[PDB]
Amino acid sequence: HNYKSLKYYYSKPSIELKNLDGLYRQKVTDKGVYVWKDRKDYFVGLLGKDIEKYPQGEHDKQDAFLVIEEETVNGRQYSIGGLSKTNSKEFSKEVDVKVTRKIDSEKSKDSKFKITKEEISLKELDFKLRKKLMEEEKLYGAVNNRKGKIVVKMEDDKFYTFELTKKLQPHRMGDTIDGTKIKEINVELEYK
Amino acid sequence: HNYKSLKYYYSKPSIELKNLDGLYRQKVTDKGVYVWKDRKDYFVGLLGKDIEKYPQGEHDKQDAFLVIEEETVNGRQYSIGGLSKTNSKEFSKEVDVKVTRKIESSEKSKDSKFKITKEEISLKELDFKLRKKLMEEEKLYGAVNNRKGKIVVKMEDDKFYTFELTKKLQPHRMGDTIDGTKIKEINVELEYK
Ligand SMILES: [Cl-]
Repeated sequence: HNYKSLKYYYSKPSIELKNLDGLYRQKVTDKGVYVWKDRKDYFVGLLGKDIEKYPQGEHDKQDAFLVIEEETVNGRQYSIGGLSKTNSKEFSKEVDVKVTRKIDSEKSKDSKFKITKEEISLKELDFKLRKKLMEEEKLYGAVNNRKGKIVVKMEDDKFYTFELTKKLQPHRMGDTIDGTKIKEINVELEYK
Repeated sequence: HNYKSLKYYYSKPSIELKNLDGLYRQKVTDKGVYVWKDRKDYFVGLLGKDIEKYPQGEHDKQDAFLVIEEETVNGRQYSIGGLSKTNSKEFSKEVDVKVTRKIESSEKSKDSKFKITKEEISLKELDFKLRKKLMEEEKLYGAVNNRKGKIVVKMEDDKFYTFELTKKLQPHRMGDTIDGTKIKEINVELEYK
């Protein structure tokens, strides 16, 4: 069912690897990179426009946000996208999280969310915000708790949306945005 | 570099499995299905909307268009998308292929035929078979500059599907399918001499 796949995907643990010891694109014909830190290696899938940023060879000063998928790829644990430029300097910013709840009228309450990367993947935003919602707003706690959306709003009013009724598309996991320009996060939940 | 990867990728052999002996989705949490025919197994990734067509369990009356990627997945040869419902009966259709050359003005065109064997066909197959025709008949990826242009699959209702030749077909599109009986014409534009 749609519920089980959401619940058991977003309940998975995540690994934040800041400053990889390395990430390596072996072949121009493959769809991923070998990444490693502290003697732990993984294979990361490049299934969107992110493949264009990592040509054959090595690339340094990079971060990785991992969610270990069910597939074993090239003998390693696998994750899709979540790659980004490592911070140039220390950066930490708390943004407001407006959680509105349509029932039919509505109920809302504010919370905060800690941003720590200058350049951040949609994968990370998506996964961490859903986890926050699973823990605090009963997201995917019952078959009926799956409708709504997460909106990440920028200072120039551009925004990014995550539909809660389905998993973030793999081709969007490698997309990144300027963490320093995230203005606010608006969440709408359409369940009791 | 990009040119090299296009040549390499579209030079790969394809594998057409009509009426799979099996297609099994192991977990609702995974991103693919095990497929097999005539004692040969493979794992096919579901990285687009195609994932919604194969819930946990087994499925039959399916076809698979394979292109083996560099990645080994679950200890098997891996391909992305290319799944479709098998033909309900014998089906064939000859469709025109118009090839022009823009060098911004498209010159004289050469017309050829392309046979459609399936009722429901994946964008992966159309894309891969059509580029292989071009590599063989129009020097596609035969040199550094033979990579610009586009393949356009037009339907009866004027709606169309486009493949940019300067890059590989996006993985999230490989599993999308269209009605093979509704395919009207194939218009190709090559931006090189
Ligand atoms: Cl493997």
